[PDB]
Amino acid sequence: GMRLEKDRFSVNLDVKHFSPEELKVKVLGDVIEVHGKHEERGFISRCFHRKYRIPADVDPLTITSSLSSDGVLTVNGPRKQV
Amino acid sequence: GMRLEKDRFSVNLDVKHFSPEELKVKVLGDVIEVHGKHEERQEHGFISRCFHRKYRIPADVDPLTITSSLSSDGVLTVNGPRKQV
Amino acid sequence: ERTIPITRE
Amino acid sequence: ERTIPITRE
Repeated sequence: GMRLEKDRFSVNLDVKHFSPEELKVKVLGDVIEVHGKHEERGFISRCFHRKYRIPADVDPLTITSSLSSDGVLTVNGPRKQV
Repeated sequence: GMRLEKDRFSVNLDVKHFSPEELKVKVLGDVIEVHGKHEERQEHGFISRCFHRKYRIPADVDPLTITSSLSSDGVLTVNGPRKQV
Repeated sequence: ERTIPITRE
Repeated sequence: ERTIPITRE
């Protein structure tokens, strides 16, 4: 889920049923969105959508995301410091 | 998934992330659809997740005889007999 | 096992 | 609306 810390935030999500091209992470103002969609056609569809609010002292430009080989997606960013 | 057998068909799906109330099995003519939807508004949190599966039913199954059950380990079964001799 | 009702509409 | 690149980890 979402973890706020003193100098950063981080979101960690299990996405093991999705390949990278089926995943999208977006920042809109102080909202982070994560979407996953997998379809194939004898028809299978699965999707998810998560939204979290982030504190206003996070610069959206410094927000990054990575996907571990075990299917854990991380989204994180520093908060303004010093 | 879907298994056609000699005297029946059987669909078995893992739905362990869904409560029974969040599952829907629709049988309309020769099509079976299974849907699950879980939504919750957690302070910031919004979470949604859904799945949809559709399978075609063999012509010798009376769709009205199709039934469904959910095992405590979260396996959903949908099955129906084929017309027998 | 719990019975799951079938939607037919 | 920043789409954020999901990188390998």
